[PDB]
Amino acid sequence: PALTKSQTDRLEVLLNPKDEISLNSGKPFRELESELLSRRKKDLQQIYAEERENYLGKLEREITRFFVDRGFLEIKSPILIPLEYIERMGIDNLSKQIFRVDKNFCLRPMLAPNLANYLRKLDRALPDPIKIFEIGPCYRKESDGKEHLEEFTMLNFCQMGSGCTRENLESIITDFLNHLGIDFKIVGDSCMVFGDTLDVMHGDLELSSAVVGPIPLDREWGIDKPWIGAGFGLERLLKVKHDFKNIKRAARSGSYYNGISTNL
Amino acid sequence: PALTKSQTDRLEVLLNPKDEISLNSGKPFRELESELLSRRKKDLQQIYAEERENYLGKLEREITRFFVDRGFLEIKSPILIPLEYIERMGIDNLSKQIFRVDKNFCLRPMLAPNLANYLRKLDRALPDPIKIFEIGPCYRKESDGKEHLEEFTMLNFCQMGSGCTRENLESIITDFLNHLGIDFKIVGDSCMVFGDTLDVMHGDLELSSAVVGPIPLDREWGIDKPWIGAGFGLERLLKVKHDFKNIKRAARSGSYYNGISTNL
Ligand SMILES: Nc1ncnc2c1ncn2[C@@H]1O[C@H](COP(=O)(O)OP(=O)(O)OP(=O)(O)O)[C@@H](O)[C@H]1O
Ligand SMILES: Nc1ncnc2c1ncn2[C@@H]1O[C@H](COP(=O)(O)OP(=O)(O)OP(=O)(O)O)[C@@H](O)[C@H]1O
Ligand SMILES: N[C@@H](CCCCNC(=O)OC[C@@H]1[C@@H]2CCC#CCC[C@@H]21)C(=O)O
Ligand SMILES: N[C@@H](CCCCNC(=O)OC[C@@H]1[C@@H]2CCC#CCC[C@@H]21)C(=O)O
Ligand SMILES: [K+]
Ligand SMILES: [K+]
Ligand SMILES: [K+]
Ligand SMILES: [K+]
Ligand SMILES: [K+]
Ligand SMILES: [K+]
Ligand SMILES: [Mg+2]
Ligand SMILES: [Mg+2]
Ligand SMILES: [Mg+2]
Ligand SMILES: [Mg+2]
Ligand SMILES: [Mg+2]
Ligand SMILES: [Mg+2]
Repeated sequence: PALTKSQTDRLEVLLNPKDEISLNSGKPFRELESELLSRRKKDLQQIYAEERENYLGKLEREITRFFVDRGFLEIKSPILIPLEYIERMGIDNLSKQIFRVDKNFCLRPMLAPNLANYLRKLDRALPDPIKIFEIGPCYRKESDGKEHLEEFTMLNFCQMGSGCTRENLESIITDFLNHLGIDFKIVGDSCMVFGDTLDVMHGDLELSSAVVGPIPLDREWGIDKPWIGAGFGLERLLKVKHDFKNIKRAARSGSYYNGISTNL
Repeated sequence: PALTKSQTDRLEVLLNPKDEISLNSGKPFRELESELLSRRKKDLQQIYAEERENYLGKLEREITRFFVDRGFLEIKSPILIPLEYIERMGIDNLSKQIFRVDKNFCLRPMLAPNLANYLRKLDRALPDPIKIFEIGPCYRKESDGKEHLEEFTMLNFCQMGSGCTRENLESIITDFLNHLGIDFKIVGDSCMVFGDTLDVMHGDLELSSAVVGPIPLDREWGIDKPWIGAGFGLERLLKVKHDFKNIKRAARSGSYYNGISTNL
């Protein structure tokens, strides 16, 4: 007969983009579920036998090699940060998205404040230009949606000193996304923290916001040179690469492994 | 003359294990500081020119390759977890160490609960034995000490099914630490969560606690087979490898890069 909402939801959990299965063909739920369970067990068995790498971990390692090889220093900075960094970033109290931790701390919603501190400090020791990047967890309270996670993974690369032009920023973005095989376009947008941005779009999906400094916020962080930077969501990159319907397939999760349901 | 406490503290920040500099030789602070600042700038310039990899990131990648190559599946699970996982792990309220997040959540203090869930789920799809591991951030409130961080990085590997003997557990630990070049011994200890442990010691420094199941806690997590597992702190491994005096040299930080002060 007809599938209930609970039944369709279960089949959607077990369905993957490579499948060609109609959920509403009239085939009974029991047979659709059994077929998809067999395909997903086979998929996980193949990963276990032949690959064994996590998609988020593997992508982080691929991105790390790209930027290290192009002269950027790899940064690993705190995830648990002072709440004061939030007001100083100019987040007047979307401040409602912040996860607070025991009074004076929060989970970082972006990598920029820690990277600003590193640019300032490293400019006292390293030759021009200063090039650094970080990949790691960031946290925002979000409405339920197909493109948002409350725990996600950011890449932010940035440069300070010479070479900090719009054309060089766009060239790095182009080489990076060409390396990953992802088509894109650049559109102007704006945001409360940085002002005008160059948004990197794949269709209607925002992969990145990028910024050409200086901006007035620089003084609050001791930044006094030209700079460029861009932030990318790794789970959004994986969603494009693997054609996932929902970004949850790509997230840190106990519910999916490399986009395969773990409820088998 | 004589160095103040503030002056000695500044020189200790700038000193590295490879140096052979006496702080109390009678040389004036100004010359000791200038010498150490020049050495550390040179050190950071060399990293920027020739390596560019972060010690924590590089060690995570080295460990990941070791375990993937030995048949363990790489896991990346949530860092922000339900507070309920804490009581169910048998942490009666050292429960005082937990960082709480907005009422019903906390920062994970260990990887075991998420890995227990993965062992249970994967046993329905994968062949015996189930071998998995994770590396990532964990969080504990700690007293100030030379061997503790409030934000640290755990490795936990584990196995469920056949082969889950004390001798196989000790053999994996031995191959792993032999790969890293770190000498150790095994001593019995106990802990509130798991009961008897095999503690992996380098001198008086605990590198790991390891456990041979089953244990009574298994029922609360749906675990019903023999299992073995071990948890290691990556910053403690780096402290041994690089002979750091304080584990802070090894931590996620804005204050040190690969053990070199960023306050230059
Ligand atoms: N909640 C989230 N989940 C997953 N990825 C995210 C999330 N928030 C931001 N990102 C990713 O981080 C990048 C940089 O963050 P930025 O602050 O520019 O996001 P944003 O402008 O708020 O994005 P959106 O408008 O889609 O909410 C984004 O372009 C996106 O790729
Ligand atoms: N606060 C911390 N900072 C750095 N590493 C830690 C910390 N807590 C635990 N570890 C590392 O994680 C491993 C497994 O955690 P476990 O719960 O066994 O620690 P523990 O027994 O509390 O250690 P300790 O007795 O030194 O506090 C430890 O053997 C150690 O290598
Ligand atoms: N997450 C962002 C992605 C954009 C990247 C911009 N930031 C950097 O690249 O790093 C340091 C520069 C400069 C220092 C003076 C200040 C300040 C804040 C940091 C900024 C978003 O569009 O939301
Ligand atoms: N951090 C630890 C390191 C010891 C590792 C043991 N844990 C695992 O290896 O993983 C899953 C097994 C089994 C499931 C039934 C239960 C439960 C909790 C998880 C446990 C410490 O000694 O503090
Ligand atoms: K499909
Ligand atoms: K998550
Ligand atoms: K996952
Ligand atoms: K020394
Ligand atoms: K830290
Ligand atoms: K560091
Ligand atoms: Mg947003
Ligand atoms: Mg946007
Ligand atoms: Mg944006
Ligand atoms: Mg302890
Ligand atoms: Mg102990
Ligand atoms: Mg222990």
